[PDB]
Amino acid sequence: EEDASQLIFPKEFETAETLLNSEVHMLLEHRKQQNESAEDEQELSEVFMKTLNYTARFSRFKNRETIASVRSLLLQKKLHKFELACLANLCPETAEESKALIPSLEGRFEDEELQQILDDIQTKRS
Amino acid sequence: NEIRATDLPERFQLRSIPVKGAEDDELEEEADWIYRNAFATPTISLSRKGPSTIQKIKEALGFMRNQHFEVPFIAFYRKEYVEPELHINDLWRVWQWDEKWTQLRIRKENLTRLFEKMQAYQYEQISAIRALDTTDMERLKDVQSMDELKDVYNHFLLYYGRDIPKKFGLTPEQFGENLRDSYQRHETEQFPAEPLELAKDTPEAVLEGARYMVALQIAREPLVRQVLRQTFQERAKLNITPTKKGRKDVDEAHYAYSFKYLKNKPVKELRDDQFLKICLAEDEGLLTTDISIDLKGTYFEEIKQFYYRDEFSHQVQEWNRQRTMAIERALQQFLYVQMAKELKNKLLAEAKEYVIKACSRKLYNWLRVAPYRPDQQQGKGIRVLGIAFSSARDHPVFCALVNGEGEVTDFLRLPHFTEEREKKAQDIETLKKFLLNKKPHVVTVAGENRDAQMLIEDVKRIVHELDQGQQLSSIGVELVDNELAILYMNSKKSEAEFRDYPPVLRQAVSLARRIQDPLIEFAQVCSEDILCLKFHPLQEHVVKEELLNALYCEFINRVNEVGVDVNRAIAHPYSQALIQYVCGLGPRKGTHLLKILKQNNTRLESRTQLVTMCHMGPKVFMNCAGFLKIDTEVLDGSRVHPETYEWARKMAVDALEYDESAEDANPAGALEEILENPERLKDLDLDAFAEELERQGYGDKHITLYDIRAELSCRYKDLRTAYRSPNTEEIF
Amino acid sequence: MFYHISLEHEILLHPRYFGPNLLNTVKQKLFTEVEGTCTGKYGFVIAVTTIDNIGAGVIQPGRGFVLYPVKYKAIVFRPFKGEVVDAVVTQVNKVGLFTEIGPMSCFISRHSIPSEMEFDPNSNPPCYKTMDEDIVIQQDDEIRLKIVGTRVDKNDIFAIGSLMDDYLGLV
RNA sequence: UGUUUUUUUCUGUCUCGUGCC
Repeated sequence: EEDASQLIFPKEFETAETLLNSEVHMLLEHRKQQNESAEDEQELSEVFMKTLNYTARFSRFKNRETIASVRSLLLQKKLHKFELACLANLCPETAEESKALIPSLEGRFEDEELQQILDDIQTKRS
Repeated sequence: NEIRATDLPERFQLRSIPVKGAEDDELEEEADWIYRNAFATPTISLSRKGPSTIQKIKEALGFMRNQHFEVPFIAFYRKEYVEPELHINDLWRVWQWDEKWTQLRIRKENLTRLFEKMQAYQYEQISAIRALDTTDMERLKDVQSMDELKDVYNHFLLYYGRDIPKKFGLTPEQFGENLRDSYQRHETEQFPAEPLELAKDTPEAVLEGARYMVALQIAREPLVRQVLRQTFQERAKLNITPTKKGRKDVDEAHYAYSFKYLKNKPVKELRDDQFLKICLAEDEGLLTTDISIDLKGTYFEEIKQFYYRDEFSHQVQEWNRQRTMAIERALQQFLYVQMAKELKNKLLAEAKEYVIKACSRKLYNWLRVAPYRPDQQQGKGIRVLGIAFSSARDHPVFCALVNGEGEVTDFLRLPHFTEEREKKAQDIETLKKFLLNKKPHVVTVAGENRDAQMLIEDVKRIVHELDQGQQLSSIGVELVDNELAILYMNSKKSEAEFRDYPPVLRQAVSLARRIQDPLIEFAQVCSEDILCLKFHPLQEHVVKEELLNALYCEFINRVNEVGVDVNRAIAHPYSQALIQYVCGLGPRKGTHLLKILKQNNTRLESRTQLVTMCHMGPKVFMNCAGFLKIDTEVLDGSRVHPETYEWARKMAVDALEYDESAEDANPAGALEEILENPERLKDLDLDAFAEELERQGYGDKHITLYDIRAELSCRYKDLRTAYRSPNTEEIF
Repeated sequence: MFYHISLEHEILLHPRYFGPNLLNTVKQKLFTEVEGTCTGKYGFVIAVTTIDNIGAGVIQPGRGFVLYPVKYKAIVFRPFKGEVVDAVVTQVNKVGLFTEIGPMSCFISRHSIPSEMEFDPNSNPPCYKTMDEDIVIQQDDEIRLKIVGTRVDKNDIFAIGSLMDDYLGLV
């Protein structure tokens, strides 16, 4: 029954806080910077390294202010939290591609209304 | 059915997998590809010269495509068309070169088709920085440039777009030409405009908009790849230097840890020296590796002047700055990284080649069949007394007395040993009783440490002093290293021959077999079995597929040179399953022939048994004519095939000066007299034989004349080495 | 998908750890206990960002061990069905494709892949192309996919991908 | 130029009577 396409999740996960690829990337980078210092400490595990090299290959923007602006210009809408991560991470070109990938956008908003948002997201990319 | 009842042999089909045969026009292309890709970095096949080597490779490829020839079948049967004994890796190298040429041709054809389709799509779209379909022809023509061709194709796809519905600085071609020639023939955009004006005509308000496009164009340009290719791969003084943690973790075990400050290792040390490449790969795996040419700091400076404007007064200065920025962006995108990746790939290839060469050398050294038969040739062979003891410390040591016909006659144990702290007679008495129990022909003792060597020496001394070798003579117990017999004792053959026997008996049997017929043991093993023996530590770093292929080729060549006994693999299990590494007779074909022989009960009547009994096809018989041998026609158990049977008979008659009347069996003076010993060699002239072959036969017999004479004079010639007695260092 | 939620956990601290570094020791124990693990309720956990508070240690009767019900603010990665992400191809095989969704590895079969993407076993690098050879997909490429299934192999998530929806490849 | 050993908590039934603080 758990299918994110139809906007359904358990009760505990419904009250979660979404994270973007750049956000998690900078969080892990800062954690690494803090951990590497303060000698006599247990070093990072393979999980941290794989997650780092996995999120580093999808960092659409390095500036934190870019993350702040792209979340601010998005939260003003009426979309759910789930629509804040996938759409901000994939960065599709045209509204048709976004509507095809995410079935929730089908009929939820107009075409130009989503195309303008996608163009803004593309421009915000570094 | 297709492997055993196929028109072409199994080896020929397996060799030309990517290229199903060679056409008349494609033979020249394959030969050119093989010659070009025969020895680029190291010197290989420079023997055969350049043009002569290319011609020989082309002839071998043509023979393989037409007559379904194979590696040994073309190296021996086509000694004239290919290098006449230029090197051992003649047929295999030719097959690899032909396969590479065919693959390159197929890739070039696919690239040309893709380029034509893209050009047609572009013409249809824009015909109703442009997009022209002119590079498709270049990509299709670039058959030799595989990596460069792929890079150019990828760059073209990323530049034109790759979409399939159903003025910023210098041009890319001019920049590439100026970089390749070393002189900047074309400068940047010599216009009054600067990045301020160019960053407003996209919607970014940043001066780095055109830099990204310039970098993408430079990186995705085949000319750039060609110019950078070979510049650092040809020479790269890789400085090996351990890091902070690698110095202690390596402990001077790898290439990047043996020399604390031993840097400046050129490509010769990594390519030619496979050990260095293996060490660098191992060190670069976990801890770290020191692989840096350190030669760019000066190779990247010369490119900086090229593609940039010379004047500086706003327009000229702005153009020069923009060109410098674009060059830097392109270099950072695919300039240093591409060169480093190419150098790493070249180093890995060199390490793999070195590992494969070491494995092939080890296989050639250890595969030569050099048994120790009676008199170093009563009864056929000698009775090898395989003595494979466990400890020699009051424990039962296996001691089997196998016969010389690929079978074990008997065995026994010797629990008494010098067990007892002070007992110098029990071991001697046990050895005397064991020697008197049977009548072996030779002693094959093993060794593990000083105690084992002392026990072997004591046993040999007791046998020689009391004449325990045959009961009526002293027999020298030949030392045998416990290397092949230990592995063969616990193999499938050892288990099948004896199931309810201790491991000592199996080890003794394996040791006895290894010192009687190494070829039989090598052919009767899985090749798994060959992979058990390590050829060198550097082979592990390189791909094991190349080593396995080299070992298989060496085994096939050895089998073809020594031949196969048809009757030996009919009833004797020890000398069975030896039709897997024959020239043109593959494993499936050999298994089918063995099954047919076991069912129908057909014996090795002559060379045409598989052509007359309907067991093997004409191509199979022709390709495997020089490898199948029988016990008894006269020229069946030799390299003389049916085609050269008449020529061999005529040559033997002329040398023996006997009558000529349809000599196949009936005249024996020319056949039996010449087989017994050399009757007359001056009677048979090389020029006369060659002229006869050319006029009637459709082939020159200048190179095959010697082989035919040897086959007529000596049948079933063995290509294995002689018996190698253990030495001091070798014994240890 | 990565998320930031508030979790709770308790750890017994042996009395030998009492002293001026009690809180530091509790934090150190927390770090090396709930990092990298996985559970079927909240999913795979990456690491811990910060800790909310340290509860009151209730010393157990007759045992020196004391438990601290700490509530930490850590991140978690619990992919669901239907989500679309961007991963990287790790290996190409005739049996199927292998990718790496961060701490999880999915797998797509040839059946999911359209018939246009054929095999290239002749070429040294295993790759899939079309008849015209325009589009090329190989390893180390940011290729998208769809999570059509989930699985947890005893705290080891292993989902399954798919390649039927359009616009799934090179961006 | 040598020196012989390694296996271990078992476990018993339901009933009646007598004596003691």
